[PDB]
Formats: sequence, C-alpha cells, structure tokens
Amino acid sequence: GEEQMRLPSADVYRFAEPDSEENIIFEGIPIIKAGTVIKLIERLTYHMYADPNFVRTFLTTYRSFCKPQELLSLIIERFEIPEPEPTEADRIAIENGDQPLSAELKRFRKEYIQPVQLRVLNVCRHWVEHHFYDFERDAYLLQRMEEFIGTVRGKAMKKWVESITKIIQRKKIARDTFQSSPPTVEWHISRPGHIETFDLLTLHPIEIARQLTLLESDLYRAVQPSELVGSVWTKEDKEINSPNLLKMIRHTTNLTLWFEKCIVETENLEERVAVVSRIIEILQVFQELNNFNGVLEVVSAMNSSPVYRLDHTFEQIPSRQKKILEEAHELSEDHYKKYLAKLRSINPPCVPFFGIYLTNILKTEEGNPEVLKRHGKELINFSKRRKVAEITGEIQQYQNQPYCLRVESDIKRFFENLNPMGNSMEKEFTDYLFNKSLEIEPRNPKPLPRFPKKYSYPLKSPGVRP
Ligand SMILES: COc1cc2nc(C)nc(N[C@H](C)c3cccc(N)c3)c2cc1OC
Repeated sequence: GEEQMRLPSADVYRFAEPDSEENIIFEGIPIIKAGTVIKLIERLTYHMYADPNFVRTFLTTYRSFCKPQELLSLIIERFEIPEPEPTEADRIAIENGDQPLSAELKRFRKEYIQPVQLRVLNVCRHWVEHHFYDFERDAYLLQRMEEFIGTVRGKAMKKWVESITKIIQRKKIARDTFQSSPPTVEWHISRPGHIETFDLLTLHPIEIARQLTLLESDLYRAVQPSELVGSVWTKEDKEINSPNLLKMIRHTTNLTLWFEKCIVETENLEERVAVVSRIIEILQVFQELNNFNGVLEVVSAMNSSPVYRLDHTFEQIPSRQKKILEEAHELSEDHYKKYLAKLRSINPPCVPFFGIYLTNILKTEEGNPEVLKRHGKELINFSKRRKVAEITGEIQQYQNQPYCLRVESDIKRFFENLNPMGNSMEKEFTDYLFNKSLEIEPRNPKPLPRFPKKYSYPLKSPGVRP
C-alpha cells in the first residue's frame, strides 16, 4: 500500500521494514513483549508517539542485549532518514529553474523525519541524564555523542541540542540539609580519636549501629539499576559494570563474617555471651533506625553454621533478646512476607534489605529465556528485561532517604576497612569459623572445656537507650 511506499526502502534504511510475527511481539500505546534490536530501536524512537515508559526501561536494561557503542551507532543510523526523490512534475520544475511543490517531501519531513529525529534526541537526553556512567566508563562513546549532537542542524533541534550539552557539562562538573540537629555521638570504653582500641565491645552499640546505618545507606543509594541487569555482577566485567553493587555485597560479607569471627574467637563462654548479646543490641538499634539490611546481616551471622550451633551461648542469652532475634528471623520466612509488610508500613528513612532484590533478579534472569523464537527468527525477550527493571525500580523508591545522624569519621573508617578473612578465601575462612565453633563448644559426648578470658575491660553493655 501507499503507507509502505511513502516510507524509505529497506535497501537504504533499516528501520522502515513492516511489523510482522517474526520481528516484533506485543504483550493506547502497545506494550512490547519481544523484538529484534532494530524493531526495539524503531519503537524507542517511534514517529506516531512518545513512549517514556519504554525509553526508561530500554535505557536501564539495553546493556543485556546491546553494547553502548552499538546503541549509539543504531540511534545515529535511525536519525539519518533518506528523503524521497522529487515527483516527475517537480523534477521538470527543478530542471526549469523553478521551485518544486514538494508536497510529499514536506509531509514526510513533518510527519516522519522531524518526529523520529526529535525522538532520537530525547533518547540521547535520557541516556546522558540517567546513565552518564556509560560515558564516564567510555570516553570514546562520549566523543562520538558530542560529535553527533554538535553536527545536528535545525530550528526545532536547537533547543534539544542545548539541553543535552547542558546535562553533559553538568555531569562532568559533578565528577570533578536537615531541619533538626542530629543526636549526640555515643561513646563507651574507646575514647574519641583512640582508633587503636576500637572494637565490637569498646565502641558504644548505639554508635556502631548508627555508623553502619550511614555506611550502608550510602552504599544502597550508590547502586544503579543497570548494575543488576543481565546478572552483570556475576560476569567477567563485574568490576566495571557493577562497582557499587559489589561494594555493597563485599560490605555485607565482611560485616556478617566479622560478627561470626567476634563470636567464635571469644573462647570463654561468659565473654562470648556478652559478644552475642551486644550484637543483638546492635540489631535492636538497626530496627529503631529501619536499617533492615543491618537487621538481616545480624540474622545471617546468628544463623550461620558456626554460630547457630552454639547452644551453651544462646542458653545464657536473656529470653527477651532471643525473642527479638527470632522475630527478626521471621522477617525472612514465607518468602520475606513479614519483611515486605514492615518495609511498606514504616516511615522513612530506611535501608531496605538488598539481598532479596539480588535473589529475585537472579530468579527472573534464570527462569526466563534471553530470546523468543518465531518462524525460526530470534527476538530479544524484552518482557524479561521489563520485569528486571520493575524490581530495580523498587530499589530506587528508597534511595532518597538520608539519615539525620552525624558521621564519625574514625568509626566510619573502622567499618569500611573491616577485613575478617584477612589473606584467607571465604570458604576456607568459614571452614575455620566452623572448626573454631567445634573447639569452643564440642559436640554432645565431648564435655564443654573452660577457656581463659581475653578481654581486660568491662563486658557490661551501656544499653540501647540514647
Ligand atoms: C528452620 O531453621 C531455622 C529456624 C529459625 N526459627 C527462628 C524463629 N529463628 C531462627 N534464627 C534466629 C535468628 C535465632 C534466634 C536465636 C538464636 C539464634 N542463633 C538464631 C531460625 C533459624 C533457623 O535456621 C538457621
């Protein structure tokens, strides 16, 4: 029909081939279920309408099916639309030195070229505003973007070119508050500045929880949604594609293993009871601060193979502290049912539990195919990417919740530099922790031996009331 005849031919332009069962599948604006990358690019910059939901989802998840350099080449290719030849009558007009009517050329420029080109510029703008890290990780990509943007000509394009340049410059500059005063910083045995004495029992439990909550809040807020797409944190380029997520994972591993280390390396039973009791008090302050990430880190340490088996230690833990620990565990049961109910009911600020998102994204990545087949052709399963983007969107709704708590730089550095494993690998260190657990509390027939004290300071906690 004339609709396809008005569009450019497939021999000079790839984004005008008609829709079909073997290049695009759908789930007012239709929702894309699957398609070839060309059809995804076409609909990302569609001439009939804007689609901000799709633009946001595509730019969050495209690195799982298209490289940044390839996306830029494709949207530049999309932008470069050939114009139709003059009609026979207008050819005669041009050869006679007269102005052609150019009715179809003008209609095509207004109803197709200008909308598609403005839609490409809108993708460029969203890309530099929300995903500038692609340009920080690849200077050549930015050079190509600035060259493309800098050569765009048009009255209607001018405003778009300036906003894109403004955002890029604002991002380069960034690379190079509270209504009330925060509470008084709490000290226990260790004095301010005496970093050498800082430890689990010498720092105030309230302040350990406050400083770990600020540390974890900052780590949570730094994770970008694309660090979780396509399971890139479990792949080779994880250090470049997921630096903030890996920093959050490594913190959780170091903090959890440090709590286990403090517990099993305290051989004296009475002292180990004081250590465990202090870690439950730290969990109590994490609850008060709505740091669910911190609460579930303590749960993980208490449920670990070396700690969970310490029946002689938990026997001496007051019933009230055991019930607090049991209810924190129940946050994880029934697929984190109670945890999600608590998160949706609390008032900000909070630090959500990050692990649940990683688990659910891995389940979505492993349980859904990368491509869908239709008539022998492979289409990118975009609904899979949309589901991952919806989960990462849940992460983002809590990333603008700063805490009215004063940073204590020395305590902050103490927790940033925690290295319980030392030179050991994780598996070998956890085997050491379990073998250490068998040493301090041997299995049933072997009796419980007595061990000497290691702390030359009082074990009584100052409590959790500020
Ligand atoms: C079926 O498996 C489990 C059920 C649990 N049920 C409850 C209610 N709490 C648990 N753990 C909490 C955090 C806790 C309380 C007291 C002492 C210690 N050490 C840990 C559980 C751990 C389990 O497995 C590891």
